[PDB]
Amino acid sequence: ELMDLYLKMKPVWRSSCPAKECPESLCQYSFNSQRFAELLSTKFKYRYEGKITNYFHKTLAHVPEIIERDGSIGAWASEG
Amino acid sequence: YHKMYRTVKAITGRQIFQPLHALRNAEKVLLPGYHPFEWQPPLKNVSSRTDVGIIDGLSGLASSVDEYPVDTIAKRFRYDSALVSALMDMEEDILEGMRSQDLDDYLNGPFTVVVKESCDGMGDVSEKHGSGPAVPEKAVRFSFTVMRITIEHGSQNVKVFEEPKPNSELCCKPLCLMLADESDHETLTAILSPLIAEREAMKSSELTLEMGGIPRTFKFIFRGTGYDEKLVREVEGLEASGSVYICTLCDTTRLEASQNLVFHSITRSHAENLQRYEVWRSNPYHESVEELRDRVKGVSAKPFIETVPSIDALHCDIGN
Amino acid sequence: MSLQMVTVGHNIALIQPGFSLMNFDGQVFFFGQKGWPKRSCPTGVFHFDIKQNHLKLKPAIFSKDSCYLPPLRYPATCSYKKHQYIIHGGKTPNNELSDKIYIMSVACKNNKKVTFRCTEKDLVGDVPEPRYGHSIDVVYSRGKSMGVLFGGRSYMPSTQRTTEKWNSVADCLPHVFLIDFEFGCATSYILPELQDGLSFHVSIARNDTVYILGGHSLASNIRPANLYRIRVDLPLGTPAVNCTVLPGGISVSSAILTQTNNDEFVIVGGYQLENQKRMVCSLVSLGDNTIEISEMETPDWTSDIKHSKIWFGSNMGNGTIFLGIPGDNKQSEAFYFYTLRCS
Amino acid sequence: AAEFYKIFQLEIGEVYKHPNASKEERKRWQATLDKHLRKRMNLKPIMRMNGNFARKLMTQETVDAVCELIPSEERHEALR
DNA sequence: CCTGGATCTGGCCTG
Ligand SMILES: [Ca+2]
Ligand SMILES: [Zn+2]
Repeated sequence: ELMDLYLKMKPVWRSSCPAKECPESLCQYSFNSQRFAELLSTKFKYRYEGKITNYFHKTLAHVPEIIERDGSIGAWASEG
Repeated sequence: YHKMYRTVKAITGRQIFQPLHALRNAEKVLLPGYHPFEWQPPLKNVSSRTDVGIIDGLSGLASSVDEYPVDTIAKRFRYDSALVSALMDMEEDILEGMRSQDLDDYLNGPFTVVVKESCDGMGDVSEKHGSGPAVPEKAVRFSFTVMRITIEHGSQNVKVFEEPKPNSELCCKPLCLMLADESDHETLTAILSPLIAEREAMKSSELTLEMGGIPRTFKFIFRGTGYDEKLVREVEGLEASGSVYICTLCDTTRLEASQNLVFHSITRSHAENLQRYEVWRSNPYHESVEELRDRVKGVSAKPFIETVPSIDALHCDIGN
Repeated sequence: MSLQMVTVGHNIALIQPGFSLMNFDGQVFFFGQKGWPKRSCPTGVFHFDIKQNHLKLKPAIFSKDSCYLPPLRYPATCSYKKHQYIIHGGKTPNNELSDKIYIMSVACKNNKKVTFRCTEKDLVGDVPEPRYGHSIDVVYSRGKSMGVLFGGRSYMPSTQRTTEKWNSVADCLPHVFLIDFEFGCATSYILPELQDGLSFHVSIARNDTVYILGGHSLASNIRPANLYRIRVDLPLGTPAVNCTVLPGGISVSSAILTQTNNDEFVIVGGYQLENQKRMVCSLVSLGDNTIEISEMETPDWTSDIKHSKIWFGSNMGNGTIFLGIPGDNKQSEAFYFYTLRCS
Repeated sequence: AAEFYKIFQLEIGEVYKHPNASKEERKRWQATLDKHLRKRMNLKPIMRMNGNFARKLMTQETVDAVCELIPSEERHEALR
């Protein structure tokens, strides 16, 4: 269920226009973020109790705000 | 190409390909420094010469024996000249885009471009033999793309051109190539500050460009999204990668982000980092160093590139 | 003229060209590190300690009411005398110049602890332009003190500067500035004996007279063998500045000053040309109203100094300088450092 | 070419008069030779010897640049 | 006979 949550959350920050490619996964990103957070806190207490990597914080915390602000994240990536 | 052209002309008798002096003469139409363009108002600290191409990215940095030893090679385009060239070769795309949206072709409305900027250094580019300075074996490239072009028709905003495959290698247009190290701060700031000066000037003016028989009017919006986390922390003036303050968009700390984990808001900016570095170096409250850093939230250096609060997605994938 | 190689620990990547050593009470302190100050030392100033030809850079905290100054890369230092230290001008890490004056003094000293205090002095009047490569000194005339500031190097002014020549520098105006530190006042003085700009010169202070010499003039690209003397008396009215050109000067630029004995100075380092290095040492024996610049014996340089093209250093204070050589291709540690005793 | 490179690095230290030497003295002889070869013969230094380095090294110009760093002259005529 | 700091010191985050 950890990997299921992460694959529910990946096409929101990877899609080049996520409001017109996956709105169903976008509209409930907050619930999947909180579910991922409590599954890190409870079932994986031995690693993420008192420390968490930066990209996990960026992924769980901010990206509904960024996708409201700009519109996409994978369009504004750096792979080019 | 010379081999292919020479033996095709030798076999068929005809001249199917052009000789490469004709390629060279037809090449200069698209290189920077060809077209007329007028800024309105004129740009501060920018000459109005319209024939400036590949220039030394040192911008006349003093290489004498008496002062700071520079050891980098750089070549760059002037920023406005490159934006004119990149707007002029995709003229046909802009015309077809406004044609497909039921607009005219003689329209000269104020276009709002949005230009996505990106910089990343590289490693293990080998230094050559021969004469020149003691160049490090790293390169740094600064480049931009043109994401969208939006013209205002009627009351609302319509878009004309959209980059269809935005992460291509066909649309990351190069702007400056230097043989520096992005770990080094002095040579990086020295090479890179002319482009930031040009960009800061161009943020507040208009460009007039003759596009298919009609003079039209452009204005730009620059977004620096294409930097990784290390370069954002090293340029925007925050602490390094292993600090107790983690997010480059908010003021949270590592333990209190391990506790809450969801509920934040984007807080950092560029002007806020300017006010914070002035708070750090002015020290208005006579506080000691630890409570100073706690007041200023880890800002302890002068930022020198405005980078927007966003997330690189490629390194986000690799980190997860 | 003993010349020794000096090793150094895990902070050799912190010493750049243009550093500055301040000597507080026989204790040497480093200032002007490379890059913005790390979290290992948030102030930027360090404890320059050598024994057994080994060097260690410990941090040094500030006072509570002090100001955290950027690492200036080519400032103008000065030794006031409640003993303090004057720095003004120079490059920040982001290659802009600073027009501030910072005053360095010890706030408290414990059992091998030091906490500096750094405050910022505001200049009104004829504010000099932000520059580097210049020099400042203080003089004592009629029981008063005044900071004399000669010109250096700076960028083009803010209307003549274009981005295609953005880092192009030009020599400053040859005026002389009188800075009153206890009031924050500066008055320019134009003198007909000084016609060219000058940078990276050495300047020797006295009661009321400063002897600037050497120095590379950018605009005509020469290192002229001159020697000026500026006599400043402090009456009730305006202070009368008088430069007289003297003969007997030498032709160097960015050489290093040191004070071995009282009324005794040694000139070591610097350049004669681009492709030439000042390999001799100039003994400057002062007087009350005389300057006798003579050549001493030369220190036996080693082959890794005689074939370098660059070097740089500063004055540790106790008759000993500290100069550094560019090692080789960075690829190991990029710098070889030396020390040099002077009687 | 690598054997002659070691001979050059061993002649600027006068090992025929200093038959014992530390590690760091040999390292400094190598760094001095590298800097002078870059200054004179425009050669960047490499750890794996190539063929173009071998052709550019086995000249008389390189033995002049190396003889600039020997104190003696019997070693000059021997290397010549 | 602590003991209160100086001082390492290995782990963690990003490339
Ligand atoms: Ca890279
Ligand atoms: Zn955050």
